[PDB]
Amino acid sequence: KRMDCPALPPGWKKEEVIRKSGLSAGKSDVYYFSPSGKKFKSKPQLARYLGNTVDLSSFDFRTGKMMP
DNA sequence: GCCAACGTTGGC
DNA sequence: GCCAACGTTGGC
Repeated sequence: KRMDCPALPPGWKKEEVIRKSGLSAGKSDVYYFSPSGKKFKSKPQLARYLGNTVDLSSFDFRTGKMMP
């Protein structure tokens, strides 16, 4: 399920997906979805898209919070 | 050719 | 030793 991420612009959602198989089974990946539904796999990728819209320097990609 | 899913490693 | 970040690839 895609959760709302209030630290990002309206419409932004975070999803955490448990790996199901392989040696990394049990681990999890985090994704964000833009208001238009585009998928983001890393903080630099978000940064390049959001630019000056928000400062992501204090942003924890995994938890989706601003942690200073 | 695409991309979801897992593998992989450099930087800490 | 962990994990953020991105590379690889099997299945479609």
